[PDB]
Amino acid sequence: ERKLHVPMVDRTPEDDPPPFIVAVVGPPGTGKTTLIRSLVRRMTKSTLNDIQGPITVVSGKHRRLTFLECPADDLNAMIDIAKIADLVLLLIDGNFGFEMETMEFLNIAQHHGMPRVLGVATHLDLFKSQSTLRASKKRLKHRFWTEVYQGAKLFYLSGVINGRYPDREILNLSRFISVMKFRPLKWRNEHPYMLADRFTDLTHPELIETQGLQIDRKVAIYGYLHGTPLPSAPGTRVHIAGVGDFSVAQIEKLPDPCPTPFYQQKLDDFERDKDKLIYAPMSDVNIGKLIYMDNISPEECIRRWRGVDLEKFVPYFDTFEKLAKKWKSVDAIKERFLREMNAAKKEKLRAQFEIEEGENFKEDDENNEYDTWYELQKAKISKQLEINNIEYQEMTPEQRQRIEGFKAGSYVRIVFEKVPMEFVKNFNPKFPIVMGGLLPTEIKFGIVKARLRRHRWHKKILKTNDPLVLSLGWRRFQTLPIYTTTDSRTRTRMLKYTPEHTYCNAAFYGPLCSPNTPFCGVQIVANSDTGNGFRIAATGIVEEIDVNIEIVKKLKLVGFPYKIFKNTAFIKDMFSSAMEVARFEGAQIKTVSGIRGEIKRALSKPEGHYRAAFEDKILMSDIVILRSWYPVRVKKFYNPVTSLLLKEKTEWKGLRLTGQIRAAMNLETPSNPDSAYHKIERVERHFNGLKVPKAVQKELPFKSQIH
Amino acid sequence: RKERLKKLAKMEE
Amino acid sequence: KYTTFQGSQNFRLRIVLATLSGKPIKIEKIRSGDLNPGLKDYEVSFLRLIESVTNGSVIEISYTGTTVIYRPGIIVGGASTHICPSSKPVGYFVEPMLYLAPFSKKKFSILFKGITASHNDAGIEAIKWGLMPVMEKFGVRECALHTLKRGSPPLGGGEVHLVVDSLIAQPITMHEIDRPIISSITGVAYSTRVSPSLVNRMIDGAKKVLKNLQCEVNITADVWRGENSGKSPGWGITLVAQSKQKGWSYFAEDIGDAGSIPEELGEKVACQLLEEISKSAAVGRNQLPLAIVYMVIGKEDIGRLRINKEQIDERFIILLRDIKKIFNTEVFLKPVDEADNEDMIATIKGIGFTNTSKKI
Amino acid sequence: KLVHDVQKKQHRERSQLTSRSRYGFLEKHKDYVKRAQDFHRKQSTLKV
Amino acid sequence: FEARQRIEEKNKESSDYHAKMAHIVNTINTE
Amino acid sequence: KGIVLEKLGIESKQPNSAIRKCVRVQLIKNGKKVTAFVPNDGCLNFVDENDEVLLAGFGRKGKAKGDIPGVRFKVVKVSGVSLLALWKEKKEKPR
Amino acid sequence: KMMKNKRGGVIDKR
Amino acid sequence: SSFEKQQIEIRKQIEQLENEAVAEKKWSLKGEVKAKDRPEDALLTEELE
Amino acid sequence: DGKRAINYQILKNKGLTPKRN
RNA sequence: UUCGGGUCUUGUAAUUGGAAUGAGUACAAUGUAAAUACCUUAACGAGGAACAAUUGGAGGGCAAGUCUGGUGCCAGCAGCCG
Ligand SMILES: Nc1nc2c(ncn2[C@@H]2O[C@H](COP(=O)(O)OP(=O)(O)OP(=O)(O)O)[C@@H](O)[C@H]2O)c(=O)[nH]1
Ligand SMILES: [Mg+2]
Repeated sequence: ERKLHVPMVDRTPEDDPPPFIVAVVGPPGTGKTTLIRSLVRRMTKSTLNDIQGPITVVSGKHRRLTFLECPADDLNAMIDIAKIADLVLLLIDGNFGFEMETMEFLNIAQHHGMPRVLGVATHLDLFKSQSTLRASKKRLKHRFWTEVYQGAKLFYLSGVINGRYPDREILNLSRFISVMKFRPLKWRNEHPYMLADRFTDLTHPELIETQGLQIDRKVAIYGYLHGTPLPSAPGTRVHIAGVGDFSVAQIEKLPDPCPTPFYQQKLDDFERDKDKLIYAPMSDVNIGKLIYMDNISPEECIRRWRGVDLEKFVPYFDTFEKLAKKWKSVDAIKERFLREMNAAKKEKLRAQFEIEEGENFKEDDENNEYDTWYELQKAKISKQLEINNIEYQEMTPEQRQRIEGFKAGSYVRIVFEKVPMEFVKNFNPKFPIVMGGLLPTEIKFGIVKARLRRHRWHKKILKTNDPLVLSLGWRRFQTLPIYTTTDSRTRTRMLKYTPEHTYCNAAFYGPLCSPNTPFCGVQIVANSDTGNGFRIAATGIVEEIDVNIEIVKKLKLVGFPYKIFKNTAFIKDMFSSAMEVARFEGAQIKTVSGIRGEIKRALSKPEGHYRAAFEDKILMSDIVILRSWYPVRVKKFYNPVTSLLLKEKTEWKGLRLTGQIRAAMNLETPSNPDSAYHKIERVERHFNGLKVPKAVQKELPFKSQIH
Repeated sequence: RKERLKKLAKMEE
Repeated sequence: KYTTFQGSQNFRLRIVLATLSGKPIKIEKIRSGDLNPGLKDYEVSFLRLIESVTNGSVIEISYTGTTVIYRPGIIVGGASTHICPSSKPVGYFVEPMLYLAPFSKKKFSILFKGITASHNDAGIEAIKWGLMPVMEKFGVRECALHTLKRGSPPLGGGEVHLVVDSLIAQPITMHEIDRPIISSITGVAYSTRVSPSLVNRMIDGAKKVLKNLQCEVNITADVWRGENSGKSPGWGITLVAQSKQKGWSYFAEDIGDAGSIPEELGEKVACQLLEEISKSAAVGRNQLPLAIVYMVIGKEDIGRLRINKEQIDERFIILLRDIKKIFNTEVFLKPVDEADNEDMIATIKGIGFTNTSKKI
Repeated sequence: KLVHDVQKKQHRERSQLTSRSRYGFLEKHKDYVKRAQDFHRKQSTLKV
Repeated sequence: FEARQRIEEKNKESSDYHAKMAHIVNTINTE
Repeated sequence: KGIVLEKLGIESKQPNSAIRKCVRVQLIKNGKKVTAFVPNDGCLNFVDENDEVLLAGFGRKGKAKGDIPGVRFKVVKVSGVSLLALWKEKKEKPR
Repeated sequence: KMMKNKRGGVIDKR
Repeated sequence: SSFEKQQIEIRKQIEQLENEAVAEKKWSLKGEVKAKDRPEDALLTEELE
Repeated sequence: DGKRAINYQILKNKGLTPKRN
């Protein structure tokens, strides 16, 4: 049972898989750069300096790795590199212990599909006592075991001796990340994505001079591919994280810069770099063509091949006369329909019986596939994958480009137009520029119904109509969510806040993503004002997508009694005219005490008053209230964060929170004093005694009389 | 007495 | 408002594919050289139908009526009724619904009212026995087309309830590479307001032609009289050859005209079905576009269907060109190894297309 | 059984509007039912 | 007239909901 | 071990009724569908769709006021972590 | 009911 | 630049939203509305249920 | 210092326990 | 079990004192092949003694709240939602 699972699909090529991607993540001053340089120098026997941008090396005959030192204070970089990564070398200061950046990143990974996390602890050489050392390692390990699973192992790294960590511990780390054995995840194996390796602008410099350093320059992007075969026909939509949502102009594949030695030697075999074994560019050292030729008429196509409206349904036939004369007989279709003589009779009877039964009980697949419904499903998957394999292998140029496009691990360059000068200007190498092919559902806009809860570690709850910078799909954008409840599934009422410890429905405007999709939203992407508080604020999953919602806010009208009889009351101060009351006549009105009612007829001489009947003599002091609903609407704000376009690449400031603007404008948190609660103290009430009419009291008999 | 009566009702039912 | 299309060709197919894709289209020069240039009543009502069934779409139509602009939204469906104008019948107004049924946010319960047969558009029995099986093979299970009142040309007054409940996520990829073996010949011979003698005459004509074969034939007579038999009289027949092994069907139908001969129509449709058998390869020429669309929308994988060079025709050609213009999805064709015939496997990489409207 | 304390939290009792210290002690369901029982008692004995 | 319509629709919806819940609990018990 | 197919009683009205607490999962070593409890409609929220739940026996000792009979399984771990852990906010469900 | 529930529109001009 | 103009427009929209969100609520969006609080003779156009 | 040490809450991870004595 | 009965310095999120000590950290020594511990031990280390022990089980109550049914004013389901 333990080894069963939920069948999925592994869309990765057997043939030339790409370099796996390892993201080195953690707090700022924690030996992250040294860790990468030492890992590289172990795996390729070459000390390195000036590391920046994705650095791709090769391990073993069949593996190769892409290291990304993610920046140490950018929440947006954390989010997107965690969307894309595969192995997270998550690293921890030792003398200090766990840190908020680490916790935030771990949460992002957990919500977007956890990659193979793998923790390494540094600064272990500053412990004075080997006892505190041991206790602290054990505590880190167990807290880590809570976050990542249990038994997950972390590595320990004493001090740098010569700008490098000890060879033994690094050797163990290297072999582990050499037999890592990654696993399939829905988002990655449903989208195509790449992590750009090199960036090159493209315009003509005189054209730049003429336009005035403003024209939106063409851009070339070089890198491998991952996930799902990118369609090779130009003009697909790819979101570049933090830069915008573009569409590709021109595609082209190339020879990869660091081919695995197995591939290299197999290439040398077929035909009949050893010194640069790494790659850090961002650092320094026929019917078918007849079908699809457009300039040809379909008539021309068909005549050449042999040598019409589609609205009508019946296809084009010939004269019944010719038809019947042609087929007085059916022998030309009898084949489709269905001692030595005795043996032939037995064989034809077997054929008849095989047509009769056939694939009715052809092995059931079950005893064939080891009697485990999981493995049966998995066998279906694998058989489909191998069908794909052989059909693609059938033919070279089209099956590879026109049919499926560039599979994965195929080092491609792409050029876009209309890319901001700000991007090309402020682009520094230390940030990952990641691209993801979108989907139609993901290019449309509408409003999404999700369910989200306040993130358990965030100290404050989330008010409606306060902007939330959420991350969903490849995107990060700021929106105005509205949090709704279903009053036991009668209507969708807006709440004023977020339940402290449970999931409330939310609805908000923004780009659409397929249902059942997880997402997580923060409040402050700006490094400038983060404080010591935990950053991630909301987590949820999108349930459904549409273009509008019926969403209700409650409002009650308050009225006041001023002349009461038994069961009838005159209510003033609730409407403004007799037309108004007459529109509202016949209403379930109930008072604070809880006695039901209705408003019967609009009173005449006073302008708005009315007479209402209750189920009991209402007080004079009570208050009557009428429940009614009011439709609200969802704000259509959408402000997609673009830190890469920004120059600081942190302190992206968007819409401010309500409390923030109130403090800035020096207002007060509004509150009318009659809405507050108070410690009332209800005293006992002595009711008057009965008083019989004098008529009755005179008519009573003598015994049962008040003596 | 009322609290015991409620408790007894609960216990029986 | 971006992808351009010319002429009034395959209008419903283009609009259907626009909805399924999601990208905005624009069809210009609809019957420019006409005394009444522009659309027709049935096309306008078909756009009305699309607007009803979906949500959030935008339809722009030229004051000349010669160009139309389509910016789609998402499919919803729900329950509804439609009044098909008499110019075209309900089969014409149902086929696009057969395409868009099982990817909707809510099940389809649509009541069509109008005429229910014509020479150019699929009849009720045609839709049932000739397209529901294809959908079932592709994965949809609970699809049904009840016939409340059966009209006929030229007054009609017929009613059909189309119900679809199998909200799949995307059609299963298909693997059919072998010419099936016909098991039986089923048929429906219906009529409204005339003599069961006439219907039996059709039956005898068809069975007369088909006695040459040995496969069993069962044709059910469907005579309607009284009130729920619609206004005008009429008759028609529809034959299906069913391969029960994997559940495949090839069908051909027709309807009698004013002053036709029942036995003559019967022999015509019998020969006509068995013609479609001769030309066919795992699919009839008239079922084929449905099969292709379901393949191209199936999940990101290679599906295979064995077709014949006769099914390869200019209608197929224009269909595939429109599909490329919409989806950018080439279709690979590979000749079979068989030396006797010249069948070709059509191999299609269905893009990942998800029923992203359905709530969880 | 399986319920959070916050799920059992509390609900405070809002009091009479400030603009009516003249009509004191807005009435709630406990007090209404008390008075209703009393009045039913009186009606019963008068009918007797 | 509006009130008449509102009562009609509410009764229809409550009927539908009761039908659905009966269906679901029956499916639980028999499946 | 099972796969959550669909949550029954999403649309029921009174909260925390048995037909709310119920779901429907197919056991994977048989491909066989069976229904199963989940305490706390909150936990009903913690379990959503295609989730690889770990089911255990119910072993109820005495009936309740409206307990559905014939529902013998209870969900224990969802996508690999404990329902009580998630509910108590010790852990977080990893997608 | 129809205007309250529908969202998308048809624009007809002649 | 095009991005710069877009950010100018977004800034305008942000300013609008800020002032709107700090300003006073509508009589309708409040709760427990009273006859003098709300505008005179408005319900019969507001058309609520 | 610029380092953001983790909160006690998230250090100890006692999620939702009732009141005790 | 209801009528009631028995019995008695008890009750409190009330104030307040100066004491004791190891979890821990640590000169040193002991220990050990070498160490890390243990055992001894200078200077440190306790009032939310925040130096923040749990894992289960049972029951109550609260609203201008919500849902559902009724022989008024009630009953049920329930209540992080006023
Ligand atoms: N004592 C000790 N110091 C370490 C250790 N690892 C790293 N350091 C110190 O940390 C510094 C390394 O910082 P980086 O290598 O740049 O790691 P980083 O995350 O890239 O730091 P940033 O450049 O600020 O991003 C070195 O100067 C070392 O002195 C360690 O294991 N022990
Ligand atoms: Mg560094």
